[PDB]
Amino acid sequence: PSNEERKKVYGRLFGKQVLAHIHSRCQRDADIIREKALRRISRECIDCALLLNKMVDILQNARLTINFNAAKIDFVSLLKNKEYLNSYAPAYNVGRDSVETKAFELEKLADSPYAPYGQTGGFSVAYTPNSRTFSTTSRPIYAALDFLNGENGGASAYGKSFFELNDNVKTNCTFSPFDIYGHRFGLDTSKLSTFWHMENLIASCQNDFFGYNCFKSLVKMAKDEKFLAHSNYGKGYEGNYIEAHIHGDVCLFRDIKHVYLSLQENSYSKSQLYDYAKQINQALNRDCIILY
Amino acid sequence: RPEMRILMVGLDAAGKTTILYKLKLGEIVTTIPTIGFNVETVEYKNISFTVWDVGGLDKIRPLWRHYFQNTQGLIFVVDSNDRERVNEAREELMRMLAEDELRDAVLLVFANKQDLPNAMNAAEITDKLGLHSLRHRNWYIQATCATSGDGLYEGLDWLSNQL
Ligand SMILES: Nc1nc2c(ncn2[C@@H]2O[C@H](COP(=O)(O)OP(=O)(O)O)[C@@H](O)[C@H]2O)c(=O)[nH]1
Ligand SMILES: [Mg+2]
Repeated sequence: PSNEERKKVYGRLFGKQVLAHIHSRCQRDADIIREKALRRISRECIDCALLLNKMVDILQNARLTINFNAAKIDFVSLLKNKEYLNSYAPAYNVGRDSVETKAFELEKLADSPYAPYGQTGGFSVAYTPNSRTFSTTSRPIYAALDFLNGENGGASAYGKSFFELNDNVKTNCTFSPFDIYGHRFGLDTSKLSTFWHMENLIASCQNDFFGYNCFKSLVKMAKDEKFLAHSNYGKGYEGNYIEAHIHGDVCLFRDIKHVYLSLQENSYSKSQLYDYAKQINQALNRDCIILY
Repeated sequence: RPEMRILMVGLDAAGKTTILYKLKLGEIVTTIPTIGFNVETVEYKNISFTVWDVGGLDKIRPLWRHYFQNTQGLIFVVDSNDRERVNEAREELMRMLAEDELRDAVLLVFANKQDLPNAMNAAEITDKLGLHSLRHRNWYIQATCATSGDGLYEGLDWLSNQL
């Protein structure tokens, strides 16, 4: 095997150990998490267990989205890369490494045989990691759990276009009610959950008294009440969306259900966009590219 | 290169992840709980196998049906030393083979952990899984040891011929 390939694989194994660590934390605290969630459910509203299961099923069956801006980046060059890459593949990356280290408790993995491939070893003067073995594949790809089916995806701040990933990808994700780079998350590892512990999310999501309210939106959607999402849902940072962290690679179009391309916010013309959608969709024999 | 899509399923602790990363790296990786899944491409005999190591589709069967239509090969891994759970593996294999969207996929059974002293051979596993009672299914069973690598590339040979 190629040495760079071994580097990528070791990175992915480290990421899977991160996911296993968060999942272990959630398995340890299942009872207190369920009791806090039921506490919130009985506080807001009935049969709470059934409502909690409805909310869990809604969060689990929600679509996973990755927003991009087709007017600032060439979506054709994005799709031809055959893979979506995180920010490590740049003075922003140092704060991302600190935020990820404190949020995912990466120091608890220092004894792993894959820690050399998931540790940057600090950044040099050029904002480049000192470690020659650190791999991009060890850090997650950032997405959103778009449980209200946002008009422009789950995190429209990053662009009007967005991938909708295959649902199985959600099983390799951690979830946070606030973006871990923001103030409201507070570098609190106890606010992270896995695909099998959405209850923690229900116990941790925001219930703000003005603007978009995540908790009330999830409760109303659980009761099968038809409503339009708040106009700030997914538009900002902080608590406007449920942040997801995909631990593993995202391959195009292997892991892609749909690509919602914005017609207005795009560097290509209408004719060219329709031609690309027809070409790609006919080549894949699927309705993957959707213009809107 | 030609690609073959493979879903590797089976009970937990059967040895799926060890098989995947023994084929991919040539090493025996540390036991990492498969909370969701792994997926790796293995280049063998001019074929690019895309292998999904699914931790457990027991409670998430709808989440994987999207791939079922294009799943060319199913690899069912069984712990040949786990006599207490071999019939559980039989029921799981029946549930997998009852999926209409997998009706055209070929079946490769890995009777894993043959290095253990009390492991049943490929024939006994063939009987306890009920493979001979199958109809309209192209199947094959291969005794393997994920630690050493014996049997793995033979199963990859059979899957290669079924392409
Ligand atoms: N003796 C023996 N042990 C094995 C073999 N393959 C896997 N194991 C062990 O079985 C345990 C679980 O393996 P794992 O890959 O996690 O199975 P999985 O849950 O199906 O992915 C690990 O401790 C492995 O070392 C084998 O061929 N022989
Ligand atoms: Mg496994």
